[PDB]
Amino acid sequence: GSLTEDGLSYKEKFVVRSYEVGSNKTATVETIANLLQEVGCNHAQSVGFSTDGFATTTTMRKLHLIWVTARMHIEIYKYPAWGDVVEIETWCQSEGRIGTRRDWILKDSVTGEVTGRATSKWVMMNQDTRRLQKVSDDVRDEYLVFCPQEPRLAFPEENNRSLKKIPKLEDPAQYSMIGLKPRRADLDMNQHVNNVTYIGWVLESIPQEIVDTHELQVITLDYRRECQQDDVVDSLTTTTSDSQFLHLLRLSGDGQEINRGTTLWRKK
Amino acid sequence: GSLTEDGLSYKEKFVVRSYEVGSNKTATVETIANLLQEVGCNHAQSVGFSATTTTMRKLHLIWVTARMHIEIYKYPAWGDVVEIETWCQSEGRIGTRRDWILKDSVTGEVTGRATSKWVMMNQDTRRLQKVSDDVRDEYLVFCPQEPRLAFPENRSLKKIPKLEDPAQYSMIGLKPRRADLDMNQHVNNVTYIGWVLESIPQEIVDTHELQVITLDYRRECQQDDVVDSLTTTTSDSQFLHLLRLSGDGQEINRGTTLWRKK
Repeated sequence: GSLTEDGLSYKEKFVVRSYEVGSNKTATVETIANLLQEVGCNHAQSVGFSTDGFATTTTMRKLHLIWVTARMHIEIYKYPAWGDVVEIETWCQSEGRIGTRRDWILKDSVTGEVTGRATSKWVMMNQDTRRLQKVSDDVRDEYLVFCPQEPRLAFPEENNRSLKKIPKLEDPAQYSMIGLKPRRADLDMNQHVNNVTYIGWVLESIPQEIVDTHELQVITLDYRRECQQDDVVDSLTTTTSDSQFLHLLRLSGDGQEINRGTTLWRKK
Repeated sequence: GSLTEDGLSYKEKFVVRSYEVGSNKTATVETIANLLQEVGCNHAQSVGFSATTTTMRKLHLIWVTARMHIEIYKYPAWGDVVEIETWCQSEGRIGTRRDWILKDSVTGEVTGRATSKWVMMNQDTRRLQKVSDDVRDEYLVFCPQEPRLAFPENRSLKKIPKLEDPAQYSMIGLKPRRADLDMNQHVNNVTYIGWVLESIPQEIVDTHELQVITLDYRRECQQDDVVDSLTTTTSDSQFLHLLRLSGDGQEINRGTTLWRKK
């Protein structure tokens, strides 16, 4: 991968692997989200944040802070096939002093066709206390020069789906998958549950019939609180409709919300 | 990746990804196993497979893994390039074998090796059988016919005993999610590696590196099955492992691992 000509975004090509695809031999959305992470990380490295930390800045490393996803929104028009090459462009932008966004555009590497778009919002956590905080001025100042100054949005429209408020699912749920637990492969290098595991857990309570007949077009996921390695999660889904669903992940042990989201599916 | 000049082995380079590494920022053994299957798959495709010989398809036969054995000297770091060379060999009527050698791209030093044994299964009945002459003779043209052993000495062929109840350690009630399924909706062979390792104490994983894993595969975990992972220390630290389906206690894997203090 490499920085683009203006130095303010990063592009990388990925060849879709055999184990990264589902039953129609195209990348799963979990694969896509993992590639979003990888190209984001490689972006951070390209501008000088070394592999001694998980895309953290030098102030973060000093203060024992790590990055935490607050929201992920992914829209896929076409999933790349096994052995195909997808090119992903990514950039970071601050929303004043209030928000920190990373955006992505996915393209067919050969034809240049846009095949998907994504965006994300970020906060930080103290790695020791696990307490969340907003990105600080001292942190942002370490990468602001590497970011576009005029607005650059994967989803530019006012009131677009990416910014929509997600309601809380009300019991009873229509569908559930109970007792999901992380294994070691689900952990990132910081020993926190990786952000893509929550996407998988949300999708686990989608009925097989939908998965067999439909493709996921949109996922919007808020991240309220982390699942720790010894926690157990229930995934709850209700139809709100294309087919659309409302999602809630919560801890088995007390019912504490860890995520809420929505998904939009299109018949194959 | 590409075939080598003689057409009898295949090489591919991988850049180790952020989500592929553990707490020491080096590739996990499940990452290694994933890269092994990927380079395997690319090799098979490069020699014209889809993987079944025309004769296998006619007789509704598939290859299934009987054993995976992995030995790692050094796990590649985040962002490092690992080069993997793989080849296959016929083991006459018994089955076939796929071998791998892992190298540091930069130094050319061998950082690991692996070997897997494959047996023929009827896709309908799920019963194992021997390799027929026709299947053998079709396979051979893709393989070095002189033996080429990643493990020439060995631990890779050793018989593994069945763990006796009670187990020292356990992780109970493991279940696959969708990401664990392959394109045919069977559980991916690397998932079973993860499940074996889950019953190793966290204190061992935090302070030791896995040097060797040997894993026999007996029968599969289906999508709706539930697995218990059992471990007992047999010793460096060495462990004996058993995966069984908890609904009936049916064995699906047995294995051993060897760990060295960091």
